Amino acid sequence: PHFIVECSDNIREEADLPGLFAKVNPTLAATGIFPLAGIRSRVHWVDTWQMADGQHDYAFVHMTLKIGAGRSLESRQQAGEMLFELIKTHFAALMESRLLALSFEIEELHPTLNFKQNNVHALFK
Amino acid sequence: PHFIVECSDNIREEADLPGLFAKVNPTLAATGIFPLAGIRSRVHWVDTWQMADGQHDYAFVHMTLKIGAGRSLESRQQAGEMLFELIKTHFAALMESRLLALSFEIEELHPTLNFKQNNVHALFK
Amino acid sequence: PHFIVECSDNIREEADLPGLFAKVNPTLAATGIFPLAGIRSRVHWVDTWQMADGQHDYAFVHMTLKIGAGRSLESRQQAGEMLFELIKTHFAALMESRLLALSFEIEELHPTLNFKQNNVHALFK
Repeated sequence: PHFIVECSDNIREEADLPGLFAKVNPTLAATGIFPLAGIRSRVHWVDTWQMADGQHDYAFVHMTLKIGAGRSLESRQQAGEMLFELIKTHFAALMESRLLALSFEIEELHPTLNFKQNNVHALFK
Repeated sequence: PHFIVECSDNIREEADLPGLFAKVNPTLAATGIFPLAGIRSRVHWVDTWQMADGQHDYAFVHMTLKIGAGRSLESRQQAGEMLFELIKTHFAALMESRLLALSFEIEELHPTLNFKQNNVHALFK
Repeated sequence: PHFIVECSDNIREEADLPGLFAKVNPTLAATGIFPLAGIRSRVHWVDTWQMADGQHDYAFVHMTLKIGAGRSLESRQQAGEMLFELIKTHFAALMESRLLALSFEIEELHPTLNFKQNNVHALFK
């Protein structure tokens, strides 16, 4: 699965992305639907943005979990809530001290137009 | 909504993204469809790219607007058209003096696997 | 079409993205389905990520081809295979030598909510 994050760089230090990944990876693997050698978490920092009217110090974090097609809505609905909870908890200190917007979405890769070649599965398995 | 821009860094200065965001944010909100507190506009700069044949000084801007599921196709169509007119107008002096490709598409976020926590609503509302 | 890559920067020079793009652009064009003036290839470098367990020096390359809607699944399939064959070949040497994960998916743009303005078609034509 692909866990992609976009984060305004005004919160880059405090967001602690390494620490969220450190938690996210294992949490998804633990569900048993997702293989740990397949989990790929990364962030794209943003230096130029405009949230709302740009009149305050606004910060945002947008997250996408792209997964293989086939899991049931129910199974996705539940891994989502579970992961949203973890995310919420990771950013709680921040949400209480500054203006912050959190958004998380789950999408599926194309059922057949999907290609992969990954040698780390060998390490695990 | 999420207004996500990808821009080649050869026009990073002349493109004036901050200036585009200053006009897009208020035009989305005035449509009466998107709450100001929810608009997050951002650019991701690209330093390595190849357009066509890589034979000239090509520049490009790719824009995606991701919105919540549920607006009627006709709403979305008329909003995309009025936004595109503003965009073109914004880039008109560049379209005039150099090689530029503008592309814009509107995408819906998944209808139920969409999670959020935004405290800036409390400021507007 | 849009060929978007996300690359972990631990293989930033070894990956030779300019080299992959140099091959990718002409092979999309040689199909007769994708106009040269229209192919935009670019990479988003990632400086913060976690693959798997974060235990070793893992690298990952994720690629998305986004094309306008309406092509048969069968053409998309043959363009997908043909191009995964060339990606595999481009990184075969890194693969032999290190932990690496290659992923590639083909996605379509909305059939109608797509807007564009490109003055480079003029050079072609």
